[PDB]
Amino acid sequence: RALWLPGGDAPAHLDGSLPGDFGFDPLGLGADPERLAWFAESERVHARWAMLAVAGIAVQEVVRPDVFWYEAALKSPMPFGNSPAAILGLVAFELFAMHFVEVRRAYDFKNPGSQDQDPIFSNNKLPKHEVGYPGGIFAPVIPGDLAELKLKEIKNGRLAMLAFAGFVMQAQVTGKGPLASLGDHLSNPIGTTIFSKAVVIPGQAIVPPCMIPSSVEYHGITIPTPCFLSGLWP
Amino acid sequence: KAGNWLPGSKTPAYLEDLPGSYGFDPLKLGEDPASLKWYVQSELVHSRFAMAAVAGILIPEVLKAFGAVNLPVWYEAGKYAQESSPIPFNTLIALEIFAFNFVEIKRWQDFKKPGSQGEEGSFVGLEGFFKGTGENGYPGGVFDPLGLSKGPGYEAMKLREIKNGRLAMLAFIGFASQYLATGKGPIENLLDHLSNPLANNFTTNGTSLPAQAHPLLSVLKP
Amino acid sequence: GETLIPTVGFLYIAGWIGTAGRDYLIASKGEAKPREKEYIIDVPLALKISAQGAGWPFRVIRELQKGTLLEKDSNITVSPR
Amino acid sequence: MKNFTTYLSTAPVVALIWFTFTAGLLIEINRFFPDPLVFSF
Amino acid sequence: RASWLPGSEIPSYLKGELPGDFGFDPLRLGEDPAALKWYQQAELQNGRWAMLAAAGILFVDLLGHLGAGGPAAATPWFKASDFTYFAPTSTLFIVELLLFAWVEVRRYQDMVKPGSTNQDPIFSQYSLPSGNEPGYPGGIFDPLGYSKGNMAELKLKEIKNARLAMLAVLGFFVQAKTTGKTPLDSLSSHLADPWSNNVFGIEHARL
Amino acid sequence: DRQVWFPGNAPAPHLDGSLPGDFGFDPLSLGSDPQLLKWFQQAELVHGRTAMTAVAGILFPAVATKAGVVNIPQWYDAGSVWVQNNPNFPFAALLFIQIILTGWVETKRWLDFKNPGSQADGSFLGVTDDFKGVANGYPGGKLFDPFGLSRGSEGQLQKYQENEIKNGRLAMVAFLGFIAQHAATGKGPIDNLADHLANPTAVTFATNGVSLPFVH
Ligand code: CHL
Ligand SMILES: CC1=C[C@H](O)CC(C)(C)[C@H]1/C=C/C(C)=C/C=C/C(C)=C/C=C\C=C(C)\C=C/C=C(C)\C=C\C1=C(C)C[C@H](O)CC1(C)C
Repeated sequence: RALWLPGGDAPAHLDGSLPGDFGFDPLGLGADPERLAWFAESERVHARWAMLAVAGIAVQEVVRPDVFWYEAALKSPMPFGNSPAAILGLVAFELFAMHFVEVRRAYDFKNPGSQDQDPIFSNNKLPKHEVGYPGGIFAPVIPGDLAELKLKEIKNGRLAMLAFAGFVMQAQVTGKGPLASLGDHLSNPIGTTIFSKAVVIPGQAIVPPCMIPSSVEYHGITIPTPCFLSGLWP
Repeated sequence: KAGNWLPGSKTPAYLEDLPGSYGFDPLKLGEDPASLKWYVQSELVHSRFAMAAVAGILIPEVLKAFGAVNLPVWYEAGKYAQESSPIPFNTLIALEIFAFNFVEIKRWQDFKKPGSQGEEGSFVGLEGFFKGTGENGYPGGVFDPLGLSKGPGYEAMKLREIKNGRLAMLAFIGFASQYLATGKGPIENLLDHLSNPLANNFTTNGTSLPAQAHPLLSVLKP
Repeated sequence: GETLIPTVGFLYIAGWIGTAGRDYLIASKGEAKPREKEYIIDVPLALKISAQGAGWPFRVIRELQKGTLLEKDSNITVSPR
Repeated sequence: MKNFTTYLSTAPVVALIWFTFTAGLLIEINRFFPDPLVFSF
Repeated sequence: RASWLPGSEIPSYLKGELPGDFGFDPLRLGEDPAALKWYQQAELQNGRWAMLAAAGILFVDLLGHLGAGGPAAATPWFKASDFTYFAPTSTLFIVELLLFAWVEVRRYQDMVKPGSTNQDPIFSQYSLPSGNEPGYPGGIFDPLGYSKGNMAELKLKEIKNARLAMLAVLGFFVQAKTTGKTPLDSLSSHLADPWSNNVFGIEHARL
Repeated sequence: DRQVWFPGNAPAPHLDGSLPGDFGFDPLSLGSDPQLLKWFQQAELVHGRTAMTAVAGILFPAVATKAGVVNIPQWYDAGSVWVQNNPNFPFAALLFIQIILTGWVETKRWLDFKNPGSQADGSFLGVTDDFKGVANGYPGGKLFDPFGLSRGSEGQLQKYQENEIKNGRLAMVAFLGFIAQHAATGKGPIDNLADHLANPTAVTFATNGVSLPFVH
């Protein structure tokens, strides 16, 4: 099968049944089978959340170039309530909704087929499916076969996870959005890479400062905004 | 057995069927069966005395904290009661000595011979009050007027009495030591701990950790 | 605090030491080589018995009431009178 | 190691360890609490 | 089988025998059958008194708001003890304690021995119907023919409304302690701006 | 046989190579008793894991301090700095909290050593399988090994055991070096490394001042 390192050997606990199985497990994290199933569900949900986040960051940077996505919570709209404390109501609503939907997903994982019935309307029922791939009303149209689409989903999700890590780290080291950093790299390719402004030799070390402030004052809360392991930066 | 006080330890075999037993006897005080019976009775008597005492301290203190009543605090309640007492101090002591001599001799005689205080001629006609339940430390009769020892939950109430008793004993010793170390009431100590639990505890009362025994207290300070 | 409380403290510690020694001797009496434990100390057993000497007055008073604290006069050697 | 610990369990070695502990405890008590004559605090 | 958490394990002692059995016992509080029977009786008693309390608190609250009541309904439910009546506070507690002593001793005598207290003590011809549950009496307590027509369904409605009323009365008690407001004032403040006037924000402003 | 600490010398006869990191090193024969050997194996594992955590928590803050990003105090001064910067948290209260928490976890570990699998009875909040213990000094389970790196394969477990014991011994030697370098230079370990990297021919133990007390 396609291996992350061609010519190498896949570990024995990765047979190739899972979508996107390229034999990449050098640490042996998935050698326990129930841990492998749990980590497959975790990879799927991480991939989908990172896909949505990367698409949202790109769109809301294209739509609003004057708003930093790192600082987008400070300038977020407030369509509900006339008070600055209306964020706690939105937090409560989000916590209730995500608790419901994630408990539904988790109990589908532990008990397969248990959460297939609509709790309100007993006629509505999801058809029988696999764990982590609900289908039914969640997938009204499937443009193609399931296995190739699953491979496409996991590949795009891994790319989006790497892209979100890049978005975060570039926001810390540049203080600016993704496509602006891409334009700065396109303007000066030789002098904008991480290898350009960061050099560590045994003599001395040059570490770029992070432009994000260490804290912000959000209605008298003083939210800490630490640069992610900035002392270990090159 | 209700459980194990030290999970993984080998609990003594003579504490297997006792109510409120967690196998806790590292000093082997109850290894002798007669000692075990005597200490079961002693733990029950201590438990019930501490139970009533902690009630009579805490419930007036909680009602005072809520503002319902204004009663003197427990460490000074002897002073204000004796000034308004029609019976002075010495005769109160003598009456308590007489009454407790009588009732504790009756309890002791029942411990030595179970059911003996309920036989004919044990009292002057009123021995039916104290027929006994045939159990060490559980008298019954007048002492169980509602008759809930005959109910199904008798064994659960025995476990509830013993555990609340141990909690009450620790609570009264806590009240005494907290007064002797801080000089204030128990609810005052609780509110001081709730206001600043890092700085208001036994490590800062100046008594529980003596300065001579702990020289690092005065050194490792701001 | 000059004599009476020191008297109580000393009597408690002395009864502790005596009861620990008695318990160690009685435990070593039941072994196959009782004299061996008297000069090669069973240190874990001695530490366990030594910690159990805190509750000496209860066990000692019970043994006094039970009659097991004292050996009978018929079992103790005496010289001809 | 068993034979060495058996030698440490002999009566003079146990006596040395125990009396070192007791003498040290008395010395450090009299150092931390100098001149104790009465049970008064 | 209906349950509080679908797809989760149900305790073995809850098999739908009890009315309103949704398998909800995470603490395993009722394990012995006698304790479970006592807790069933306690749930029924607390729920019925909570239904009465919820009705009595909601009726005064709209009467005071709309003015349809008198000056008595104008006072809050937690300040209703400061109102002056024909009798002082000491005597009313005593007479209600005596009447409750009689009623609840009759009920407890039924609980210990079913069918023991089923006859009128002064009228030998007036007796409750046989086969009476400890928590479900008959006769004069059901003057209308309501125990035909799915007795099982009506027990479920009773226990559902009882649980809702218990939660509502606890909400009354807690909202009076924190906000210091009548229940309708709290409902109007939540309906004023719900995203800032709820348990969050208010308790963060309290601090 | 296997590789030994002194090539040409036979390994200690009570060390048969079953334990991780067995190089036959016991010149004082302290591990002759198998029960005492299990006790000393738990001692070495606890010491090594504590040393590994401590050396990481000394080195990474000191590396970050050397780069100028933060001003975390050196390891020999952090208790003083914390006490001076936390007047509302007394030293005795912090020590009491540490002592009761460590006493709880270490008494559980001790009682598992005395009787293996005895903490698996569900007495602590219903925890049954996670407190059973895989081997002596290797608890495992879903709590202590949540990624399941010990439940996958046997050879992977032995490789990770060798990694753990060798890094633990290295960290213990490193902490000894931390103590000796602070006592000789009065500076942090990353400060010592930076001074050595700046000019290694003159920044040596022979030039600190206390390793060679003479003038020279
Ligand atoms: C549980 C018993 C008990 C305890 C702990 C206290 C404790 C206290 N009383 Mg109090 N009292 C007690 C019982 C009684 N007192 C009083 C009458 C007073 C007065 C009038 C005053 C106090 C005050 C005080 C406080 C002053 C300190 C003190 O006097 O130490 C006493 C400590 C003791 C331990 C007392 C001894 C109690 C004893 C052990 C009870 C049992 C003895 C039996 C003979 C049992 C013997 C063994 C049996 C098996 C044969 C202190 C909080 C006063 C204070 O606030 O002013 C500074 C105050 O003015 N008490 C009476 C009335 C007879 C009691 C009845 O038992
Ligand atoms: C050996 C051992 C064994 C095991 O082990 C256990 C043990 C415990 C340890 C031990 C045992 C023992 C024996 C039994 C003892 C007993 C005895 C005798 C008979 C007594 C008498 C007889 C006794 C009597 C006469 C006595 C005494 C009396 C007198 C007056 C006193 C006085 C006083 C006191 C109070 C104290 C103070 O301070 C002072 C004075 C003033 C001085």
